[PDB]
Amino acid sequence: KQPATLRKYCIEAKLTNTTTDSRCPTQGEPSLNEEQDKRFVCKHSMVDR
Amino acid sequence: KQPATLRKYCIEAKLTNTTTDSRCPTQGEPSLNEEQDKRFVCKHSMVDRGWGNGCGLFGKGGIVTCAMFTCKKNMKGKVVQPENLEYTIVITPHSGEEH
Amino acid sequence: LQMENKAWLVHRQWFLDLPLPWLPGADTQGSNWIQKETLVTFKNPHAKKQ
Amino acid sequence: EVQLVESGAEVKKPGASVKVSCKASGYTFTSYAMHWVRQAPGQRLEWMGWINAGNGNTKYSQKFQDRVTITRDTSASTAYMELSSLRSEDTAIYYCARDKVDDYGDYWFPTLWYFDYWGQGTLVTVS
Amino acid sequence: EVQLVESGAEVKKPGASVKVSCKASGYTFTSYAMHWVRQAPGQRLEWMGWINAGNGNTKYSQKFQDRVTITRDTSASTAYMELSSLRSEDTAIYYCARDKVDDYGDYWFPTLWYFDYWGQGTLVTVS
Amino acid sequence: SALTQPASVSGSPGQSITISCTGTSSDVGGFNYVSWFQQHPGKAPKLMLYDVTSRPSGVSSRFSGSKSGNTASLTISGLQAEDEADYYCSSHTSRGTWVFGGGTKLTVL
Amino acid sequence: SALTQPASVSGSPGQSITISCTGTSSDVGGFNYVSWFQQHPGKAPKLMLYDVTSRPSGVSSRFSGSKSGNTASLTISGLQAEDEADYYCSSHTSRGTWVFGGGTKLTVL
Amino acid sequence: SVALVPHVGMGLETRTETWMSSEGAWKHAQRIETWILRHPGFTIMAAILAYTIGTTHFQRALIFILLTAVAP
Ligand SMILES: *[C@@H]1O[C@H](CO)[C@@H](O[C@@H]2O[C@H](CO)[C@@H](O)[C@H](O)[C@H]2NC(C)=O)[C@H](O)[C@H]1NC(C)=O
Ligand SMILES: *[C@@H]1O[C@H](CO)[C@@H](O)[C@H](O)[C@H]1NC(C)=O
Ligand SMILES: *[C@@H]1O[C@H](CO)[C@@H](O)[C@H](O)[C@H]1NC(C)=O
Repeated sequence: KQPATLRKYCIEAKLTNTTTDSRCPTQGEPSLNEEQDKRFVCKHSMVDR
Repeated sequence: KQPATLRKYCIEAKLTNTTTDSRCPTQGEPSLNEEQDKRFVCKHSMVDRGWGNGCGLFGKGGIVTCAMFTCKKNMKGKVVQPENLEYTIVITPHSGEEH
Repeated sequence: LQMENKAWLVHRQWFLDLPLPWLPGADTQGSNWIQKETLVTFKNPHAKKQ
Repeated sequence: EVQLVESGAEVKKPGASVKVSCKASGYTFTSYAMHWVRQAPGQRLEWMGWINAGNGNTKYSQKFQDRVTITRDTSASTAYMELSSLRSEDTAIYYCARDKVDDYGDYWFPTLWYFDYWGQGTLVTVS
Repeated sequence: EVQLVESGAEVKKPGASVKVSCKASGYTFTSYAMHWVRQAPGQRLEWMGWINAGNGNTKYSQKFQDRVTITRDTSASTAYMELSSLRSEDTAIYYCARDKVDDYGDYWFPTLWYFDYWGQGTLVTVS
Repeated sequence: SALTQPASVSGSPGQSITISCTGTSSDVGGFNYVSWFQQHPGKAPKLMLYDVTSRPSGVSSRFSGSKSGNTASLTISGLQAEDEADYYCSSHTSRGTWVFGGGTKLTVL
Repeated sequence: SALTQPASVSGSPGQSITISCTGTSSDVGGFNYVSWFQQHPGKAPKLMLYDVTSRPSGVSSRFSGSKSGNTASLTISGLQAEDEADYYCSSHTSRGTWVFGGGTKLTVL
Repeated sequence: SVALVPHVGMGLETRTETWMSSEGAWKHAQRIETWILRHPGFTIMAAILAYTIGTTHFQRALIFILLTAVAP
């Protein structure tokens, strides 16, 4: 009779507002303002410079 | 001469805007509005809930707690590359004059 | 390394393995502290309000 | 047997600091909770006041978060409620509340029969 | 032998959309980006531009990302600005600006030289 | 952060009137903290219902409440001439705040 | 978030004066991207220096510059009469954007 | 916490003295021996357990020192 939701999943998504940030070798890690928000997805990786 | 800091740790902090949110047994985790900021430090755990708490089913619920993490004292880890730094060295000859 | 009014000369790998909530050196508007769980604690003594 | 009288306000200015008290008697004040709520005439009961206790804790109501400051006292067995930076919609009627606190001192879990007794209404104006 | 000519708009009242054009001549238009800077008379240079290619990507300024949009056509070898919602303080000279995209088509890192070859400068006013 | 009861209800003395309130999955439909307050035009309001259905002392055992999912019903049997009050609703939410109803007006003719 | 080169600067002909500009660790402090633009008033701006100290073909070797962390400089050795135009700095952030300085108009008398 | 891993076995040392040497050079022996004189029963327990296992006569002393040194 009366249901109640447990966990909503996500079948299909879209990505907008891509901003990247890359910094110099042997100087820390990059840091971006939208990494504070948790809607945005992030990944640290290694480019060569 | 010219260092560039790479990582800033912090020493003493404080927690404001502290709030918590709980939810009935077996129907999922709680959802707090300011869990979305990475300022607020979060922790899920299980409280005991029942009719006295006003839910039903007499089981272990879920709870979340968030408080905004500001800062008061930092440290800076500055680093240099082995160029752009000098050594000052003094070369005093003998045959000493007065004092 | 540079604390409040003193300074030292520490090993790099020692400095990176150091548990406190950190922040990158280029991170202006320093709000996003990363491992904040090494400077907070969560008191759940009984199975009640934490 | 339980009556909550208040303190009245004559006339205020938008931007000034209105203030309203509550003389609570007939029961134990040192271990109960005291709320404050605003009623615009014929409108929604806007829950102003927060979760006072024996030490006077807070719970930040979102619409009135950075514009109200509340205090309390135990030696007079009263509760305090003052709202600074008024405007031309804060003029309404006020009320009080009553709720018991858990025996460990902390009050976040409310009890089942909350809002037992109420105030009487002190009307505020603007000019 | 590299020439980048423009076209001038006369007078745009606040509210109307305005667009300027640059005719990039003397090089392969599909393998060079196209930036846009502005200069009010007696003030700084702030950066309006985006990052064209043969792809046609964009990177707008943080100040007015929700204000400008693009179009381009390599068959005409011209890149088009589109500044809608013109305002009162927006009287400025709009310069054209080029730099070279990567050999992989994309524009990830700029060249060390930015703007070796330039445009004319397009004046708009208000009334 | 609000409640959606209808603004005006009516009913002759003898029949039944019900007032529903649609809440979200955190304040009404999940928890058993649902209260009901009437208010005389010259008097401060007063407690009338406990957690879902139960009553304090005072009022004469007529008013029954129920929760049918996300709706909270206030059943009134045997209307009178002194019951023309403003039956507000109430709910303790999940985060820790209290939400309230907009207002009902009740007449008999 | 613009660079911080001063209002103006003066120099007698034959002198060797400097023009400075500061910034942050994303503008100037890590990257070797800093350029300078001479702009005569009835003229499009023409670039004077590449990445930190390099120089375009046609630009005389009078112009030079360096970087000292967050601060970049421009030294004009042997001021002539044709250096009467403001010099706008430039940079490229880690974020991906472009900034320019305030502008230092240089008089020659 | 950070009072552990105290930046000791790094190399990096020169003839000028460190931050706190001549204090933090005899803290661990003083700490474990005030621990021994305020918790002796674990040292008796490590004496029986160390004497039981470890056949040869040096293994008793090595296992006894290590068992009374791990427990702070
Ligand atoms: C180290 O050298 C300084 C520099 O000469 C000495 O300072 C001088 O002391 C004499 C004492 O009669 C003064 O007359 C001078 O004016 C001082 N010169 C200065 C201060 O520049 C100092 O005495 C020397 N130290 C020792 C221990 O011999
Ligand atoms: C996301 O993109 C849209 C359109 O590009 C923009 O209007 C919006 O501000 C962006 N969101 C953020 C958080 O910047
Ligand atoms: C924390 O509470 C204060 C109380 O006035 C409020 O001003 C502030 O906005 C709150 N912070 C957040 C992130 O909600």
